[PDB]
Amino acid sequence: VSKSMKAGLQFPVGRITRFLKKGRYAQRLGGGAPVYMAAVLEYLAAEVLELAGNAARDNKKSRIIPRHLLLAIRNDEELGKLLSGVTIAHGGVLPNINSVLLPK
Amino acid sequence: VSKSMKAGLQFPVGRITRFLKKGRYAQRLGGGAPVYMAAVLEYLAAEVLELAGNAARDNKKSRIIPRHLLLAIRNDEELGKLLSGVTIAHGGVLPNINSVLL
Amino acid sequence: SKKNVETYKIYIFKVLKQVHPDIGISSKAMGIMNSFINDIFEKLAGESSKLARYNKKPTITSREIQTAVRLVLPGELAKHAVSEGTKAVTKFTSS
Amino acid sequence: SKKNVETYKIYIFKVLKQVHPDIGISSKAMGIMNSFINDIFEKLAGESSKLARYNKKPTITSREIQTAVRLVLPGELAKHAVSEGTKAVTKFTSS
Amino acid sequence: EETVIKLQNELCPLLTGGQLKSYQLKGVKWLISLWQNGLNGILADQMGLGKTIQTIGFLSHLKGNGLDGPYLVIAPLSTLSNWFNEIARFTPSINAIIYHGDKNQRDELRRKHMPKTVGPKFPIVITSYEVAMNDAKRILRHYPWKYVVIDEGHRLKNHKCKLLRELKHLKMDNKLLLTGTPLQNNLSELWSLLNFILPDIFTSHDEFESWFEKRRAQVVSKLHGILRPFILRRMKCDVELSLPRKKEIIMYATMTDHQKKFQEHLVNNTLEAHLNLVIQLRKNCNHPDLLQGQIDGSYLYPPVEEIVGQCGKFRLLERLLVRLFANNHKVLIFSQWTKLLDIMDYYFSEKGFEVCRIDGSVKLDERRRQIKDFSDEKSSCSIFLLSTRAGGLGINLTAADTCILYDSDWNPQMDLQAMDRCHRIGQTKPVHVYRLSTAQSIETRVLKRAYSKLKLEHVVEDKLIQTDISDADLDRLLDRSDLTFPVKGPGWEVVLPSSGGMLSSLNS
Amino acid sequence: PHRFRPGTVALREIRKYQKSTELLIRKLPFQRLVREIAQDFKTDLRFQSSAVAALQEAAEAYLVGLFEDTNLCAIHAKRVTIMPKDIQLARRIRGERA
Amino acid sequence: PHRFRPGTVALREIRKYQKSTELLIRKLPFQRLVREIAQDFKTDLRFQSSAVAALQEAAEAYLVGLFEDTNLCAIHAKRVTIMPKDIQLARRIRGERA
Amino acid sequence: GGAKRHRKVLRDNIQGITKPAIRRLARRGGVKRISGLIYEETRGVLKIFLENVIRDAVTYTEHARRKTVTAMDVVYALKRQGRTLYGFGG
Amino acid sequence: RDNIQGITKPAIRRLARRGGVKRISGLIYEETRGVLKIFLENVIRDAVTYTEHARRKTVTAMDVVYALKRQGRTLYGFGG
DNA sequence: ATCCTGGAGAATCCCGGTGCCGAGGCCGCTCAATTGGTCGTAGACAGCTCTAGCACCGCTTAAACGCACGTACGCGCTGTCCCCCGCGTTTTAACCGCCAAGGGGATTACTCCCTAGTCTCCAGGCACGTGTCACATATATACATCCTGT
DNA sequence: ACAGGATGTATATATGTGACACGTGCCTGGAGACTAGGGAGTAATCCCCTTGGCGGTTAAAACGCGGGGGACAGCGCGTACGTGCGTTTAAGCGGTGCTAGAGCTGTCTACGACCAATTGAGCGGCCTCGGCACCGGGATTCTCCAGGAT
Ligand SMILES: Nc1ncnc2c1ncn2[C@@H]1O[C@H](COP(=O)(O)OP(=O)(O)O)[C@@H](O)[C@H]1O
Ligand code: BEF
Repeated sequence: VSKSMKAGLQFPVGRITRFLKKGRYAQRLGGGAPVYMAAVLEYLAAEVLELAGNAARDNKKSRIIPRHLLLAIRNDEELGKLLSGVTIAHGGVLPNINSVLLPK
Repeated sequence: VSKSMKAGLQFPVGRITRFLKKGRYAQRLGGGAPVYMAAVLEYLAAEVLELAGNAARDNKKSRIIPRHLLLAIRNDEELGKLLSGVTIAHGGVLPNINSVLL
Repeated sequence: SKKNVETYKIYIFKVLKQVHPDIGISSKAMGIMNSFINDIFEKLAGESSKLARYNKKPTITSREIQTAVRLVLPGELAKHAVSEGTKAVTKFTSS
Repeated sequence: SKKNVETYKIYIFKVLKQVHPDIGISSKAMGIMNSFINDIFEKLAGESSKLARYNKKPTITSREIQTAVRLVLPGELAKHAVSEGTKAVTKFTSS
Repeated sequence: EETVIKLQNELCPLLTGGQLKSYQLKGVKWLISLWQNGLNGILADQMGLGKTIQTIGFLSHLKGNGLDGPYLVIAPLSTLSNWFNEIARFTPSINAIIYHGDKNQRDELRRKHMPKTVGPKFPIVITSYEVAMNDAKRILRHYPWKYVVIDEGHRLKNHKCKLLRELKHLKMDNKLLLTGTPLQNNLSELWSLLNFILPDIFTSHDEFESWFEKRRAQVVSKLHGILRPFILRRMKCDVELSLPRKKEIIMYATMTDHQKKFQEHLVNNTLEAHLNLVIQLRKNCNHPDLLQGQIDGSYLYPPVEEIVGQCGKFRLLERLLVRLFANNHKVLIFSQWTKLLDIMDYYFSEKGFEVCRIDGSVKLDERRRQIKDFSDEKSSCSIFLLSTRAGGLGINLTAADTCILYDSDWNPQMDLQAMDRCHRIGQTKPVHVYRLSTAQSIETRVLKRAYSKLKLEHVVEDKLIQTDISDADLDRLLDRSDLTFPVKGPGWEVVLPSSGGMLSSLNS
Repeated sequence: PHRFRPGTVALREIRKYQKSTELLIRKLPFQRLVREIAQDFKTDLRFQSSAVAALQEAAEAYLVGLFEDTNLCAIHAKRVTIMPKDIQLARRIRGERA
Repeated sequence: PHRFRPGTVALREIRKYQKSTELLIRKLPFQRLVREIAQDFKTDLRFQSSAVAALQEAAEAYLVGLFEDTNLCAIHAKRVTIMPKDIQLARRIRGERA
Repeated sequence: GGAKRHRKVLRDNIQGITKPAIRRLARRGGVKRISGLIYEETRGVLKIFLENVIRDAVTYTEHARRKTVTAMDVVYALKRQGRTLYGFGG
Repeated sequence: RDNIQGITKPAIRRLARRGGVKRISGLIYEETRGVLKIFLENVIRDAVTYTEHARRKTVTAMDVVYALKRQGRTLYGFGG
């Protein structure tokens, strides 16, 4: 009898509803707005976690570390555009060297 | 008496109060918040208009034009920092050429 | 006695186990994911509020959230998020 | 029948005549000044709302507006605006 | 006859080499009386009647007695050349200069021919609309104007037009609005003409609106009587019997299956998938082959056989052309858009038929040269392409014997002035008007709108139309012995020049 | 005749276009480009003249800023003439990815 | 002995510091600088250790980005060594006025 | 009587930004000498910027269920991308 | 006083190596110190304003996160 | 090889008349600002606390600092030759002028169904204690990589 | 060009250990049901505003040519940067002790939303005249020139 189970979404619908009501972004909240929000957030989290898991499996690490998150974010172009200005703590930078700097 | 005259401000206090209440930025609005807002807006407008009038008198023009506004904004470092990304329509850029170019 | 902060750690772990059963996540990565999700939620809520105030509409419906998603998320991310949100809204309003 | 948009044109003209009696202003410059004032007002209101939501305070007082002014306006502009706002609030609460 | 001649001599002394007709004499006498009483009038006649002749006689008379003042002629570009030709032919010892060309050319012509002060040899300037509009504030404001004329005064329709402002900046004492169809599309646009010709008689638009079923007849008779002393009018059929009458035949053609599937692709929005909506359906009505070619991107013209047998009434068009070639008579073709003219010119050059086209891109010298070679007897040219906006105003193509309108403008007065370009003074053979219009399309709506507009100008069977015209019906329509034949026919309808329209309910 | 050096005419043109403060791009081609780019996203979209004017003003301001940064890059490389690499470097530093 | 060229050691150092992903600035001098800058604005201000760590992380990320843009500027000028003019140009293009 | 082919296919709308226009823009910017490919790269960058702004404006219009792109939508789209326009803004 | 010199030359060298700089000039260190001082001044001013708004005497990590967000650089992991 | 001075020509600035359109002053009014009362909830404030920030002393060892070098790189001058620029010519497209049509923005009367607000309830989620397994550290070890002489 | 040695780096294995994940009490937030009202969905009008094209003209755009000034390739240098080593000094980890300050809980208390009437401020419209735009012209300045002195 839960909205998250009815909508087939893992993220909580009631918590997002209460957050939107507390933030007072609108005087009246729509019925389908929290479900849409939960779906979008779940898809984004799933994409990021899948990319981070692929990066961690490529590095032969069982647990995802912030380094894997930053690598997956910088390697991905759409997530890189969505998350350009953000900096990840203990993530470093994407390893890349210019061709002019490398001796040929 | 009006709130603007009561607070000694030329900007409308009641109109700013209505705007802040309609925008619903908060559930309740204090009494001094609209007066403070009107004072800040009046000071900013007075500064910008003074700079624009100086720029217009520099060009021997009695009317303030968008070019004068843009010159006054870009010449001042404070207003230039506040309005850095602002692009004023019908207004060119600062007249300046690099020394290497000459 | 103490405030119980509300985080998506359990839901992030569930989504991870759904997409990657064997791969785990540390505490720092979990906190980073929670911060990213909270930032995206705040950004989309603010964009939906701005859209509602622009159109003089006190209510925020799925249309406002879809527009905010199309505005914030770029390209394929926005398209897939819109598809997922529409599917979820349809499944919610049908059942 | 028609919407009467609310602009600060009369107040901008009054302030200009106060600071510069002989100098006039055109319609384009008046519209640019009105747009600038509206943008500053919207920015400061949003910053005050964010400050109120950060401190879990439903009410916005002169302190929130002063903090938003100190955050948005840089340096001497912020200092002079804070001084003017404090003087105006004192004159309002005294009379 | 002799009294008209002697009156023409005693009124207009310099007018030699030509004789004014009885109606022309009456019109020029009316204009002289209007000048005497100082009331500016709107001289109006049918397109076939000679409007330039009465005005040129009036100007020659004004040059004769009294003083000789600066005279300004504002008219379209394609008619100022004919105006200069007629002022050189019908009026010797009278100077006239064409004020048109580049800035430097116009400036040098001004500084050479006309002085700053008044002069006895001051030539009558004949300029265009755009030239005068651009040079009024710069040059024309310095020189006074005792008498100005504006040929094709329908350009003065809009009351907020910039030409009105540029003329108001200019100072002129008397005016003369020359318009073949003084009344136009909706209502009260003539008030702008009335306000320009008479500023005090019609000061505001609300007054004319207040001027405006028995009371409807009362007010239309009242406005007809009010417009009587200022506006003169004569028709081609009532005053003279020397010119053979005209016959208007709306030749309907069924929309071909290719165009049918085009139209269904338009209404379900699947044309672009196969390979506003009003302009698209109109382009589908006339040569949609060019529409699909320009949306495809091909640089080469489609096959000429495919062009003629693929879409449009082009088949009925070719039938009419071969019938007229067997008839040995020149033809005039008017089109609304230059693309239709380009397609027709391409087809005619593919077939080898001699064609001359006059559009806006054609300059004044080429326009005059083409008019001259088409008005010539040795020239084997029979097909002449024209545009309804430029080539359909003020030109006298009398050598032609019939006109065919592939398209019809929303304003019926434009199509009327275009079809009456061939039927002028001196047309010996009877003229026929074949108005092409695809059947069961929106061109029928355009024709209905044009006829509802013609209703107010006059006040001052559908299944038989649906079918395609057969060869026997074409032959029944080809004969010219009736002008010197039912009113309705299969695929064709005869327009009643008096009254009537497609929708008689709106016409009444 | 009088044939000026390529420097003085360029300086006069720079001064004239910095003091003019008007629209340098023609309105009709820019409107055509805007309509084409809009139809590329969604078809049957009408445009307001003031909206097209604002788009043109914003595009002119952005291109003027880009030319500012490109001239800075070129002067930094001890070259008077700007080159595509200067524009690429300016776009990369400004954070405007392709 | 074995004396490497200035290039291979620099490349090894670049690879090591790109793969390390840790804090390169010492914590105590950075904390001293942060406390001094804070006292410059307002006196008697205490700092949380996590706040100082976040400040250090943000400063390191910003300096790494600035060095990225400065290396881009230097390579654009056909120079391997970075120079103060490169940093000034990067700051001017990024819009970070002094 | 020249041989005819459908003629004068319009030069691309990206080519509508002509070389003198880009030259005047560079002069206003403060450029003295302009290379050859500078015009083409400027056309490309302008196309990208217009694509972004027009996409944002079209999204704003679709949110309002309107078929016409007004000036306020363009102003909001520009404000989203950082560049604020005060003149045409309401 | 000399706290700006606390950021030593090896530290700036390591930062440039992580960035990808191969050779560093001697005058780069002072310019980098100045830029870092300016950035820290801006961020610390914003954080101190945020702290004074809440009537607190201790700068919180959330205040620093908000100050960095205001400048366009959002930091993840240290928030909260 | 400069090094000052000379004159014709294209460009630029100051001054005079003007008219014209956009800025500026007036007025009936109507919808929003203001005044009087009330309330219950957000806020200012006194007090216990505990927990996290600040200061110091001792060993240490990794990191910072100063110096000798020699070698790779920033930098100034030179020859060029090829690409951008200045100008007569033309041609071609911007635009302002004009026109009918009609898709589309805004409003108002209505209603109805979506949602705010409240009492009750109980299950999902968070705080705390905990054992283990992934990852960090040390050591041996085979192997890839760089600098020099034959 | 290729063989070989010193250096750094990749690799398999043993044993911590402290951080990740799982079982549990419960409590505050999530969930079910009814209700009244204001925000939202919707049919019909219309009249301002957008679209498409023609006529033309004229300033802007475009093709072609000569040369000269700038981008670029190559070389000598000498100076600033990098690398390795003895040394030292300040970062970091450990341990304790103190207290200013963050946070929650109870109690009012002065301050802000709501609603009824209203009456004066600002937005809507037509002059209307003066600051501003375009123009012909004499005057001044900038610059291109081939000369003139040494
Ligand atoms: N009196 C006349 N004698 C001979 N031809 C005449 C006469 N009057 C008019 N025309 C002919 O009429 C034409 C000139 O008048 P027209 O062009 O019809 O005036 P508009 O075009 O303004 O209606 C010429 O062809 C001319 O030969
Ligand atoms: F007056 Be035009 F010749 F019809």
